[PDB]
Amino acid sequence: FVLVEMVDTVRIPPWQFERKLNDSIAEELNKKLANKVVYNVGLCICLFDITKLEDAYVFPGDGASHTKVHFRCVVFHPFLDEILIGKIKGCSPEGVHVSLGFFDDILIPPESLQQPAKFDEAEQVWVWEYGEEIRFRVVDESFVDTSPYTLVGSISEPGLGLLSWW
Amino acid sequence: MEVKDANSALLSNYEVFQLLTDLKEQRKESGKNKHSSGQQNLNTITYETLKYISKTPCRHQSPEIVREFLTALKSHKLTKAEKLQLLNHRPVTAVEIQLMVEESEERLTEEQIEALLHTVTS
Amino acid sequence: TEGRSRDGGLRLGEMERDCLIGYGASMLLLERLMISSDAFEVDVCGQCGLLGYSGWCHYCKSSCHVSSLRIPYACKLLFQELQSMNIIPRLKLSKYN
Amino acid sequence: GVSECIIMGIPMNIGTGLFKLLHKADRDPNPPKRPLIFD
Amino acid sequence: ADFDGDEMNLHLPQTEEAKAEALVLMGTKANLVTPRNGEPLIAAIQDFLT
Amino acid sequence: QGRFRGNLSGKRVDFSGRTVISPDPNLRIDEVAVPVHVAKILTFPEKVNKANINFLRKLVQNGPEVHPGANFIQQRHTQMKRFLKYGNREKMAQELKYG
Amino acid sequence: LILTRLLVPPLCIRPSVVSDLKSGTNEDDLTMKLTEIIFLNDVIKKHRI
Amino acid sequence: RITTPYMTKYERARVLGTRALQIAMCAPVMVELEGETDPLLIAMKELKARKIPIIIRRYLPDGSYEDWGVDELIIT
Amino acid sequence: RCPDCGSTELVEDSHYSQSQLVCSDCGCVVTEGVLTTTFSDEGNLREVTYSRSTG
Amino acid sequence: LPDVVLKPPPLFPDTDYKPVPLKTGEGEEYMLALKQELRETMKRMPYFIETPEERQDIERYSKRYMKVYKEEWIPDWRRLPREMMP
Amino acid sequence: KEQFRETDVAKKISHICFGMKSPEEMRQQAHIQVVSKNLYSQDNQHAPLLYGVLDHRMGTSEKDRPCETCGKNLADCLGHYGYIDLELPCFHVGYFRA
Ligand SMILES: [Mg+2]
Ligand SMILES: [Zn+2]
Ligand SMILES: [Zn+2]
Ligand SMILES: [Zn+2]
Repeated sequence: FVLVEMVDTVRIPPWQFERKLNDSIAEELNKKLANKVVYNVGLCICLFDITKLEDAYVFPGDGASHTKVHFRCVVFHPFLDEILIGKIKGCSPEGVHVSLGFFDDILIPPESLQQPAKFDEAEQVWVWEYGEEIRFRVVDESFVDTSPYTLVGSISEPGLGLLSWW
Repeated sequence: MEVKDANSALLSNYEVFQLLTDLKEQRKESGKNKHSSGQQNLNTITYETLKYISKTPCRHQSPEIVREFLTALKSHKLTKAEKLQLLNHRPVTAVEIQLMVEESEERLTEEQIEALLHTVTS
Repeated sequence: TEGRSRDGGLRLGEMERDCLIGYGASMLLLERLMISSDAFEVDVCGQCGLLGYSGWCHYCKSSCHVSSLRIPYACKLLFQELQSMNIIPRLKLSKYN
Repeated sequence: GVSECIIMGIPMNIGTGLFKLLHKADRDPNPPKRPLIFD
Repeated sequence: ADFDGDEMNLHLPQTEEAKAEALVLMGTKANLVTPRNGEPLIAAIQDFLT
Repeated sequence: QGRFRGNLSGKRVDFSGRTVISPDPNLRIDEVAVPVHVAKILTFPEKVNKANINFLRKLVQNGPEVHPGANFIQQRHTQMKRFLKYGNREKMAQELKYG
Repeated sequence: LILTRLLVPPLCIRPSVVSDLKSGTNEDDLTMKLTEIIFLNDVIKKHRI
Repeated sequence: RITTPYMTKYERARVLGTRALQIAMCAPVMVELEGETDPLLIAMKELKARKIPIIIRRYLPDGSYEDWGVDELIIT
Repeated sequence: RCPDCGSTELVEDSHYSQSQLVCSDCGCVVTEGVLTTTFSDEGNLREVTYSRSTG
Repeated sequence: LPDVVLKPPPLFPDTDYKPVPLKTGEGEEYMLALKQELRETMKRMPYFIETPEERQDIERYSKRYMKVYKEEWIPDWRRLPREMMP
Repeated sequence: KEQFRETDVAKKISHICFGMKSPEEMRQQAHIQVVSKNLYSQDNQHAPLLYGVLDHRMGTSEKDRPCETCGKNLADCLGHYGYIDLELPCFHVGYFRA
């Protein structure tokens, strides 16, 4: 979770003029930045606040109200060393499928660093004994449109001990 | 649609929880039919993130407690990431600070851990 | 088209454009000569300044800088003919603000 | 110029297009910012 | 015009802004005088002067 | 007849007519008489709002045959036009949404 | 400034009319000029060979 | 404050056109129209009543600007 | 056919100098406007046959 | 008359002449090895200025352990004009 | 889950920068190479040839035959250019004096 400064040109139709301008701007920014991943930024959650809001122009075309709004919004982007607590939403032979609680099913931990008893035989077996912890390692983003996802990240689970659960 | 700074200021989970609660109450007090039907992903992401934060011990927090915790940890020369993780996780056990918290070498000193536990539990 | 037997429309000649300019009606002239006559939406790439298709630039093999733009169809025909004459018009787009 | 505005299909700078219009909407410039507790 | 068989054109705008600009700037009551010398052109004519 | 003079500076448009003139002193100086036949061809796009809804309803109910009326209806959600000469015009008038 | 490739324009600039009334078509002069240019290129290549 | 306080005909035409385009798109009315099915008539009534929520942004050639309200300007 | 109801009773009828496809049941059009060549270009365009254009 | 072609010519037409093999000997191999050594030792040279990294995520105690250290040559400011001093 | 991309921007053209294209840029912009001086086939359907003039990969000009590059009709097809190689270079008359 981190704040991101953005500058957006929001278009409000004329039938929303009776509403307050700031409230409608916040609603439009939330509707435009909900469950979406900005490249090299991360998955945005919602709008945090609006810092600068300049004059509202009206163009000779559509005729709506165009406002350039400077705002700060919260996004989910670790700092390459953040510790998280997720739940195992599946498991593949090449790696377990852990998902943050109802947040995003995109965490794919590679099983190549635990103690030498690592294997997944497709029977949802996590690991042989001697709330699941997660150590983000690197971020990675990709595009979608290439003809006329985008966030997975690598997850580490070192020899943390885990006296509560093996 | 360009961004100015993706790492402007790090914030803990308490600010996110407060923002989610405020947005939820403003939504339930100003619910619109067409605005909701236009994009329903907003309600879903807000509700699920609020539920995830509720599953965490992030509750029972206040800005005064966060300020006191920050002032207490400022005397321990720790970095911003360590105190951020300690605030977001609220470790009740010492082993969470011993092994899970990074930069453990030359930082634990086997004596400061008790003070860290007493501060995080207060 | 031109003729009445060909189901043609009237022609706002150069003198009509001069009169509309003298009156100062910019929106009326825009509606007559652009909106109601040969309005079209083309795709222009913001990197090389060339014309694309279906939101894709074959020149740069990318589609991130391609944006839609309203234009008279005669202007697009002129741009294509000039590109055929090795006179390449490079359009540098920008926000309306 | 006016000729390029007519050719490209944009409103000309002369006439009614010399100035711009603003909407007198109910707003508040520089709204109060949420204070940051962690920073 | 002289009503001797001359054909005239009639256009209908397809925009409210264009309609308003035509009614205001090109209004008949607002263009009763020519900008050349200010002399009024829309005035009485034959069978009205007599 | 080039592109600049024949297709850029001066070009042909639609929604226009050409007819012979005739005198009529019983009309104001800012008014002009339009034949019924040409009036049924040249159409104006009016947007459905809270003010002229009951007027556009009657215009649609009249149909393209009666002079006061309309010819096409473009929905707000979908841009598929609907011709008023076919189909039940009463249902179309009763299902006139804003926009 | 010295051309080695010729940019043949799209079909939007060169309209093609299907005249089914006779055994023929209708193509603009640019198509004929490009055909003659390609024919001259082929003739030059044949003479070079 | 240095320009002419009178509202020109071009500004009048543009303001009326913008107001008619807005009202045609289900904009709120502030003059309590009485059976006016034409948006331009409603725009003219709002202009005569001086209730149009539009502020003209006159730009100087060098780059400076100034805001003038419709109710602040003088109409003819 | 009709996009909403699926009726395939689309009839070609000439409007006021306009050609379009419309269904007789719901009066909804599926394709309006037609592109035709002008005689101004017809006299300029030259003829090409299949044999000469094949070799 | 020239015949008509249905497919465009190949993007890389074949040629019956092949490039002459390179010269052999101890000299060419020594020059190759020395050029490789220069490539390897010239990137670590202080004259090889790399792109300055920016936008650090966080500060950590291991920074001093991962701090890149490299000696920097001191340019002779007597010969160089004054406009290049930091 | 989903990547944030802008749908449409109110882009306004600022200025037109005229210039010229190198022979490599002509190949890069064009889609297919026109090498055959002929345009039509030998059958009886009256269809055009491939890799020649009037090919439908460089746009369309008939209401029944759509473009092959982009799957759109005539009203939606913007057109595509082609490049033709010359054995010997020629002076460009428009720039000849220059
Ligand atoms: Mg006469
Ligand atoms: Zn490009
Ligand atoms: Zn139907
Ligand atoms: Zn095409």
